[PDB]
Amino acid sequence: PRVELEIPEDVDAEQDHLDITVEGDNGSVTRRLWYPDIDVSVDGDTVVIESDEDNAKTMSTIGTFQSHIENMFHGVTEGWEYGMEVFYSHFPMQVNVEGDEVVIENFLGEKAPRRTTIHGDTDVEIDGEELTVSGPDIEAVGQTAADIEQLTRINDKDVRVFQDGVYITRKP
Amino acid sequence: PQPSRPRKGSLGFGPRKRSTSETPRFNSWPSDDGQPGVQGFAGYKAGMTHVVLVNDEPNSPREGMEETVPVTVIETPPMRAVALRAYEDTPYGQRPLTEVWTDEFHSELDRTLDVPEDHDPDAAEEQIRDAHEAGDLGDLRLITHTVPDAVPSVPKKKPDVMETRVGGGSVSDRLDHALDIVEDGGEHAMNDIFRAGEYADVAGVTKGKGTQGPVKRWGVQKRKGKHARQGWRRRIGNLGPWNPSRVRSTVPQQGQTGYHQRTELNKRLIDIGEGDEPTVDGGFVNYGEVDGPYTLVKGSVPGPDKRLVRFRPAVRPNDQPRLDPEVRYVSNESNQG
Amino acid sequence: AEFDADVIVDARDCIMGRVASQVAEQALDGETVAVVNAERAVITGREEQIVEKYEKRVDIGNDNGYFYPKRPDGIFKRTIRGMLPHKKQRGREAFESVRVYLGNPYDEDGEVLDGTSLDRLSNIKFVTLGEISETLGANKTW
Amino acid sequence: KPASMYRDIDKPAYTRREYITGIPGSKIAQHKMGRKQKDADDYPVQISLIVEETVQLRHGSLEASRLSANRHLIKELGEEGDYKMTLRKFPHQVLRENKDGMRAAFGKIVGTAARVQAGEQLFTAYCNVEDAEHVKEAFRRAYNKITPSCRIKVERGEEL
RNA sequence: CGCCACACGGGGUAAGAGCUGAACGCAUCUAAGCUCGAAACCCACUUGGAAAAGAGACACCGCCGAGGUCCCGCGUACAAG
RNA sequence: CGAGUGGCUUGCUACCUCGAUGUCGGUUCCCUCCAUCCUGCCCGUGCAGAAGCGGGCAAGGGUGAGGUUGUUCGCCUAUUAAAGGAGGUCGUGAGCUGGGUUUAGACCGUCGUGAGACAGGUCGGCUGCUAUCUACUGGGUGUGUAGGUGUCUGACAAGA
RNA sequence: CUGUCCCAACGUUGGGCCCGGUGAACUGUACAUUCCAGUGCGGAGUCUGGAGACACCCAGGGGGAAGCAAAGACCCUAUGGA
RNA sequence: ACAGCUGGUUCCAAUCGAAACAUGUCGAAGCAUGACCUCCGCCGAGGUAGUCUGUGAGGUAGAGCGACCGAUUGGUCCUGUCAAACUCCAAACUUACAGACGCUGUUUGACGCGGGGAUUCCGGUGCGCGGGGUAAGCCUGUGUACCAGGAGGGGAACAACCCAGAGAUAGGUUAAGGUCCCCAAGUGUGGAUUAAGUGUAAUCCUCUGAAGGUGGUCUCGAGCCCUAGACAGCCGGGAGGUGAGCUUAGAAGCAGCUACCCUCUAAGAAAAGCGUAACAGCUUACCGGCCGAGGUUUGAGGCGCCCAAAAUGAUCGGGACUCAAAUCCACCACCGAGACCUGUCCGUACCACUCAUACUGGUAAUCGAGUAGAUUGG
Ligand SMILES: CO[C@H]1C[C@H](O[C@H]2[C@H](C)[C@@H](O[C@@H]3O[C@H](C)C[C@H](N(C)C)[C@H]3OC(C)=O)[C@@H](C)C[C@@]3(CO3)C(=O)[C@H](C)[C@@H](OC(C)=O)[C@@H](C)[C@@H](C)OC(=O)[C@@H]2C)O[C@@H](C)[C@@H]1OC(C)=O
Ligand SMILES: [Cl-]
Ligand SMILES: [Cl-]
Ligand SMILES: [Cl-]
Ligand SMILES: [Cl-]
Ligand SMILES: [Cl-]
Ligand SMILES: [Cl-]
Ligand SMILES: [Cl-]
Ligand SMILES: [K+]
Ligand SMILES: [Mg+2]
Ligand SMILES: [Mg+2]
Ligand SMILES: [Mg+2]
Ligand SMILES: [Mg+2]
Ligand SMILES: [Mg+2]
Ligand SMILES: [Mg+2]
Ligand SMILES: [Mg+2]
Ligand SMILES: [Mg+2]
Ligand SMILES: [Mg+2]
Ligand SMILES: [Mg+2]
Ligand SMILES: [Mg+2]
Ligand SMILES: [Mg+2]
Ligand SMILES: [Mg+2]
Ligand SMILES: [Mg+2]
Ligand SMILES: [Mg+2]
Ligand SMILES: [Mg+2]
Ligand SMILES: [Mg+2]
Ligand SMILES: [Mg+2]
Ligand SMILES: [Mg+2]
Ligand SMILES: [Mg+2]
Ligand SMILES: [Mg+2]
Ligand SMILES: [Mg+2]
Ligand code: NA
Ligand code: NA
Ligand code: NA
Ligand code: NA
Ligand code: NA
Ligand code: NA
Ligand code: NA
Ligand code: NA
Ligand code: NA
Ligand code: NA
Ligand code: NA
Ligand code: NA
Ligand code: NA
Ligand code: NA
Ligand code: NA
Ligand code: NA
Ligand code: NA
Ligand code: NA
Ligand code: NA
Ligand code: NA
Ligand code: NA
Ligand code: NA
Ligand code: NA
Ligand code: NA
Ligand code: NA
Ligand code: NA
Ligand SMILES: [Sr+2]
Ligand SMILES: [Sr+2]
Ligand SMILES: [Sr+2]
Ligand SMILES: [Sr+2]
Ligand SMILES: [Sr+2]
Ligand SMILES: [Sr+2]
Ligand SMILES: [Sr+2]
Ligand SMILES: [Sr+2]
Ligand SMILES: [Sr+2]
Ligand SMILES: [Sr+2]
Ligand SMILES: [Sr+2]
Ligand SMILES: [Sr+2]
Ligand SMILES: [Sr+2]
Ligand SMILES: [Sr+2]
Ligand SMILES: [Sr+2]
Ligand SMILES: [Sr+2]
Ligand SMILES: [Sr+2]
Ligand SMILES: [Sr+2]
Ligand SMILES: [Sr+2]
Ligand SMILES: [Sr+2]
Ligand SMILES: [Sr+2]
Ligand SMILES: [Sr+2]
Ligand SMILES: [Sr+2]
Ligand SMILES: [Sr+2]
Ligand SMILES: [Sr+2]
Ligand SMILES: [Sr+2]
Ligand SMILES: [Sr+2]
Ligand SMILES: [Sr+2]
Ligand SMILES: [Sr+2]
Ligand SMILES: [Sr+2]
Repeated sequence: PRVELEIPEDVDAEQDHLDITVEGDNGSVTRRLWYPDIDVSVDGDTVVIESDEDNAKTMSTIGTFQSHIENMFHGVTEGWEYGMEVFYSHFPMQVNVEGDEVVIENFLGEKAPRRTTIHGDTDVEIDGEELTVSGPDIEAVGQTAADIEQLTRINDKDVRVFQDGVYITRKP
Repeated sequence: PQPSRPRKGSLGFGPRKRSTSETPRFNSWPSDDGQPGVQGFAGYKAGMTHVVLVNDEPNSPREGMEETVPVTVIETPPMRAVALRAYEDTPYGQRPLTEVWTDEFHSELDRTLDVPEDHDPDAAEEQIRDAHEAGDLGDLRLITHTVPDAVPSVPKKKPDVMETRVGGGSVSDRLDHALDIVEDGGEHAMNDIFRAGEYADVAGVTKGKGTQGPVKRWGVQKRKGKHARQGWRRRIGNLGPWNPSRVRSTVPQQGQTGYHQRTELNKRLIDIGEGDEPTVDGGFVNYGEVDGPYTLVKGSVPGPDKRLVRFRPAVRPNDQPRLDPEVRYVSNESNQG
Repeated sequence: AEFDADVIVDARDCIMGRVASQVAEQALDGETVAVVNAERAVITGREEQIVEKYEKRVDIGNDNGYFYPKRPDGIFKRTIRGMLPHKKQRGREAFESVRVYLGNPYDEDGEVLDGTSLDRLSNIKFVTLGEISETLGANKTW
Repeated sequence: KPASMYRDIDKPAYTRREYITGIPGSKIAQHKMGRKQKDADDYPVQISLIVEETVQLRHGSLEASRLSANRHLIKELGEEGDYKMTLRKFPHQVLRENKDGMRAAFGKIVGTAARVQAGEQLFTAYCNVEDAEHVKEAFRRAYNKITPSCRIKVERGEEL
């Protein structure tokens, strides 16, 4: 098979070996696209993902590579934005971005601050009880947004009663 | 159902054979943080006395109160760093490159070494700098000896030579620091490396106890009850099962005890000084009188009196340093009584 | 330090066993072989299992011993020993006339033998000997 | 006792009751189930449970598989639903057990089994088109309580 | 029976919690990829270890002399050695 | 009801040894297995919390002291994070112990005409050997590497 | 009442170790530096596969040689014995 | 002393070469008599290990039972199952005699008869068929080949699994098995599958892996829907009579009972699923739009995956192997025995010559392994 992807006017994409770099007005995203007998190349105006094999496993990755490149285009133009809301029931949770890491203080009454590191060129902006995770690489944004939701993970007690934590409001 | 029990003795300090060098050899060194410096010093064990202290620990309910602490006295006279050895990073680990020596030698260093008469300190230094340019230079260490002549109680005049590491800033700045100490006369004191209150690692070759049995060597039981009178008192039950048809090296057997290298971790330096303040009345039993550069190390230190012990800043400390502890009283009372 | 090699083989992106099988046959034919870039040598399959086979070989032993090397240096050397009758006079001479090296300490580039190369573009399920050694707990000196 | 002791057909045919005494009665209640008054030809769909290996099935297994099959048909189609199931195999082979060591080894009679050849119909249920997926499930529960692997073969089903 | 000392942290994982993601327009933690994650593993730390047959490295001293052994006085050592 | 895994129990068989492979129990000392009792990280809950209940990964470490009994097993007590189970010739008598089974003495009950018997009970009733080889623990002497002194490196090895 | 035990320590005497002198025995098909597995009459230093292994010597406690020692004292068999 | 019991019994070679079974036995660790091995003398022309045909014998397999017999279902003829000690049927096959061909015997005398000497009567394994037993490296039959008493080649090692039955020596070609290395010969060819290191394990105490499960992946068939736009997703619509009636304080798609009708319209239930005290609220059916190419249902096969826990150190013999060094389908070339072919010699047997068993010449495709044991030369 062969799937040709037309690159938008805002974007320019270079490629060497197995690594694809996609540059645009919102930033730069570099990913490695490696799979048996699948060739990803730049035709100046289009990105070609082709293979000689048409089996289910190869076909699965041709489709995954497409949605990865398509996502890199939308990332370098409009960008990726995840929205979050901080909720608490008794203890006022102090969420703050300190350095290259988003730190949550006084969660569920804890003296010790819970902290996770931000992945790459992802920007986390706080405006009270609302958080907006944004950036060009979906891999980075998606995970940083997830890391925050996972930072308030509670296993010891009932989730239905102890509902405190930052949660994903808007998925792009 | 036969109760469980941990094995007799540790398998980590094996094999329990005699030490190759009576002078201890460190296998680990501290990390490169602050200002460049020699990562260790050495002295000669003198004996034990107690010291009264003021509790430094902020988390102790006794903070500020009188407290008795057992202390071992070690005579630590200035050492001489006679050379700068350089190592290169090879595909087979670290290997020595060249050495930068000196002209000033201690009167009796020829009792151990074949003292250099003709050396090129410049071509040696050049090889090290051309290797640093190449990005092949590993670490920087100094060849160092002791002046046992400065210690009257120790019979030997033959210096104990040992290598020590210099860590600190950049590899370029510590090369300079290293060469700078050597080019003079290589003289340095414990004040140059340590400060009272810091945690140090003391290495030593233990008190030699010759050949001893399992009860002393591995701490196995003695034969109990009726078994004790049968002809077997201090011998273990068996040397292993039927199968495997061999004796494992893990079964407690007789042999050499003592005269083993031990690196005792996290030893507090209570005080570093000079003179006769820690000496005991009538002299230290089986040693002598202390009058000169010393160090008071908290608790026990491996080895007997007169033996050479080595120092190093703790590679893994548990507590944060509480510098220069207040000494209210050092006992001088005779160790005979 | 200096080895008068007749043949210098490049193990980079080459299937270890296939190279070793040829390096054995040549060693018994009187050639003085030298295997180069063994850190970058390849072994195909699922990494997880390959590591388990080698990790077990490290943990296996007793008082008599079973010395299994952790570095990619010795791992390749042992593989070659496995294809040679090393207890016999003719086999020990052959084995000792074969030496494995990390990187390329020579001036010449090594030759890649026929049918030994792995096409990276066609394969994703393999490991580098350096990857195996890093997992075994060896010191990365390459 | 496990079926491993009696599943194979390696022993001779031992059925002659005129020479065998003390044979325990069959644990099987009935072979004719459902609406036993209606005919087998009155149904558009005929599904049989076919045994794939040549085995000996005990009366207890025959009952345990029949029970958990018909109980599902009673649950889904009611106690008087429009179906009829038949267990066509009967436990004729008499089983022994040596329960003294190997001396006078010929055992005492402990039970009965049914010699079913491969490809043979053990069960056969006749139903209407709508109730077809219920009977295919009655057999899925029934094949789980016998010894061989089985086939659920539809003999009169062009309705799919 | 007394007294001193005996971490933390990294790296990769299991169960598991997730991210991006296709086969299968959707959905999906997995198929390619990725973020985490056990007293367990690897490193760290302690001990041994030139007989590692690829049998090692450096510095200096010496090849008519460097160094060593025996000898003598003794032990920080020791059943002989 | 059906399918299996293990090889701790018991049973079967009678392949191995009757010119002898020392018993049960215990003890001592070593290694191991996981089907995990505790400890770490998890999932579910009839998960508010606290205390549990069930399940997953997991064998690093731990799993102890006692009263009756020769007991293994088991019963019982107080502690405990928990006081898991199993293999190593039912690990271990050229290591120990010798309380039980199972010699010769004797009693009781039952059986027998009787000698005497008992898969009944009971009291008493022995523990050999100077290590040739191998194995391991520690200690030396030589040879190889091919003059010496001093300092190191680190393939691998051990640790809870 | 107490080292029987918790839980072991130190000491005394004779040995043990080194030296002079004296000077046996047990045991021996052969070969023999082993180890992990496997196989085999089903319980192998010797077979098969791998692993390890430079030689010689001193001391030790006894894991293995189904260690040494006694033509099993149990059990069965003999047209045995008392 | 006696013993049916253990041990031992001393030189070379050549020919043939067993029995571990039957009857009797105070017999079962022993004997005798037969089977069977060997040796001698006799007889004198046939013999029968194979096959075909002819003339006979037979009730095991299978099958079947309103064909006997006896088990063994249900219904208001029909309908459901069985047999070592059942048979209306019925093989393969074994077996008597005869003929034919083959092979064999008439100087190597067969078939047979008579006599001397035994050994032997603990057997074992594979395959086929068995009977017993949960099973067994179990016990006990039977036919057969093998080990025992059988080398050599292969199988990692290994009495009986494969090749192969073997005088000496020598050249050659093969057999089983093998050709990536160890290790002789292919990193051979055409094509496909597997990603688990599955596997690289004929047979097996020995090499496990089951019921059950699998949108892991490959291949093949059937049905249905689809550019008049399918499958999915996303958008919009999902409406009026009326909140159907009855039930009930209330019930209005949705507690329950019965019905389940007709308008508008391109659709839209007297409502399939949650939800409310009852409403409301959320999608389902159903229609339209965007979109644009195959989609959906079911059947069958291939390889793999889950199921899958054990004790000193993991394993296909080891290394190690992934478009293979695995698996399946074809194919090409080779390696590889003491087999087969071939030169010489030896022994033995027989023939010619001979007094000779002395020489000489000849024949052996149809001679050459062997424990106990019989016979013979040294
Ligand atoms: C089991 O109890 C032993 C106790 C003792 O054992 C023997 C002595 C050990 C015995 O050895 C053991 O005998 C058992 C019957 C069988 C056992 N085997 C199964 C192993 C055998 O070996 C053992 C038990 O280890 C003894 C027979 C040895 C030997 C050579 O035969 C013998 O007779 C010598 C002259 C011995 O004298 C006697 C009277 O035995 C001496 C060497 C002495 C000094 O040594 C002994 O006495 C030791 C105490 O005496 C035996 C007769 C007993 O046997 C039985 C069944 O009870
Ligand atoms: Cl004891
Ligand atoms: Cl080891
Ligand atoms: Cl070899
Ligand atoms: Cl791949
Ligand atoms: Cl033959
Ligand atoms: Cl593998
Ligand atoms: Cl002769
Ligand atoms: K015995
Ligand atoms: Mg709780
Ligand atoms: Mg004192
Ligand atoms: Mg005092
Ligand atoms: Mg488990
Ligand atoms: Mg453990
Ligand atoms: Mg007690
Ligand atoms: Mg035992
Ligand atoms: Mg023993
Ligand atoms: Mg003894
Ligand atoms: Mg008693
Ligand atoms: Mg008694
Ligand atoms: Mg004894
Ligand atoms: Mg023994
Ligand atoms: Mg006897
Ligand atoms: Mg007796
Ligand atoms: Mg008598
Ligand atoms: Mg003869
Ligand atoms: Mg002859
Ligand atoms: Mg039949
Ligand atoms: Mg025989
Ligand atoms: Mg070859
Ligand atoms: Mg396998
Ligand atoms: Na004694
Ligand atoms: Na023993
Ligand atoms: Na591989
Ligand atoms: Na190893
Ligand atoms: Na009986
Ligand atoms: Na970690
Ligand atoms: Na089993
Ligand atoms: Na058993
Ligand atoms: Na015991
Ligand atoms: Na554990
Ligand atoms: Na008890
Ligand atoms: Na035993
Ligand atoms: Na004893
Ligand atoms: Na015992
Ligand atoms: Na005492
Ligand atoms: Na021993
Ligand atoms: Na007699
Ligand atoms: Na008989
Ligand atoms: Na007899
Ligand atoms: Na048949
Ligand atoms: Na004829
Ligand atoms: Na017989
Ligand atoms: Na034969
Ligand atoms: Na063989
Ligand atoms: Na494998
Ligand atoms: Na013979
Ligand atoms: Sr035990
Ligand atoms: Sr050092
Ligand atoms: Sr070290
Ligand atoms: Sr005793
Ligand atoms: Sr053994
Ligand atoms: Sr080759
Ligand atoms: Sr059978
Ligand atoms: Sr019996
Ligand atoms: Sr089944
Ligand atoms: Sr996971
Ligand atoms: Sr050396
Ligand atoms: Sr737990
Ligand atoms: Sr007591
Ligand atoms: Sr028991
Ligand atoms: Sr009891
Ligand atoms: Sr006793
Ligand atoms: Sr009794
Ligand atoms: Sr009793
Ligand atoms: Sr040599
Ligand atoms: Sr001894
Ligand atoms: Sr006797
Ligand atoms: Sr017959
Ligand atoms: Sr090929
Ligand atoms: Sr192919
Ligand atoms: Sr076996
Ligand atoms: Sr099999
Ligand atoms: Sr299956
Ligand atoms: Sr497990
Ligand atoms: Sr012959
Ligand atoms: Sr012959």
